[PDB]
Amino acid sequence: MENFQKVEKIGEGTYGVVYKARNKLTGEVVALKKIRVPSTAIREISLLKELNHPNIVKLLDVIHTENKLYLVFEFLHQDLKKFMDASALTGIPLPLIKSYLFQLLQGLAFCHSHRVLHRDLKPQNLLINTEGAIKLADFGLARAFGVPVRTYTHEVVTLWYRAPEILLGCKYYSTAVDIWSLGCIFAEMVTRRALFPGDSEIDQLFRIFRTLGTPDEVVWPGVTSMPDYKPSFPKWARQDFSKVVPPLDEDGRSLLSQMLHYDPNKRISAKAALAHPFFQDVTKPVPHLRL
Ligand SMILES: CC(C)c1nc2c(OCC3CCCCC3)nc(N)nc2[nH]1
Repeated sequence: MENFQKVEKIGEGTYGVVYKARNKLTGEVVALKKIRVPSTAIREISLLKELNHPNIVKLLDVIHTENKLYLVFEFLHQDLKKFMDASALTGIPLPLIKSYLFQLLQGLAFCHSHRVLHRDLKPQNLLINTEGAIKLADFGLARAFGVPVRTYTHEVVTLWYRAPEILLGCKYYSTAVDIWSLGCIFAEMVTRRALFPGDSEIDQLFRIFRTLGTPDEVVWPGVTSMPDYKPSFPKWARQDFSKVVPPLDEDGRSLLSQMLHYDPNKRISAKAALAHPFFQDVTKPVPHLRL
């Protein structure tokens, strides 16, 4: 760690503090993360250093010293959460939403092809630069250190982007969980409001049900035998997407519906999503960032 000079506290992640830092040797400006000895974690994280892609925040270095783990990441200057908050008055223009979605799906398709999932996508871990790129941060960290209810600061970990199979207690969930989360973020970029802002697991589930309909054996074979499924769940009818994400056009609503399929086996893959007609006219606009 002596090789790094902390510039500033960026914030507090799930596992530890995140610092903006300078490498005293390379001159590099970086995101330095403190993770709150386990050899299985070392080995997992070392596999991540290999998983390199332009829409994945690069893991530069893993440093295990004194019973302590530090991850050194590529640094980006702004996150999607703050960008959305700053664009709240007129919205992010559709061509930019589409470009970001497209790039994030390329990110997922890559990781998923290597059997690596994120599990905790959220606006705060999607990072953007001045050139119009967006990148997924902290990929793979969840299978290394788990997802707690509270962070080390007791901050509440958000449920808003959590897939229904996780909430229903599936232990062996798939890459489809990341597609669900990205669908939720897509809807939020469009409407400028979170799609399912649950404040407990049941509230999260019940918000999902109220918009997409309570799932049953017709739309999701196997659903009623999931660990946390209860026959006593209220039965809500599904809303039309035209009501859920106006003014998203038919191509967008079509794609979003496939990202939000209940059955993870029906839910569109990242690769198939990249071929959806929504992306026919996709471009790469540059955002206006005040840094
Ligand atoms: C200057 C701000 C926008 C910033 N944050 C970064 C970051 O992660 C910090 C967050 C990760 C997700 C959870 C909250 C902290 N990770 C990386 N690599 N760069 C960042 N740049």
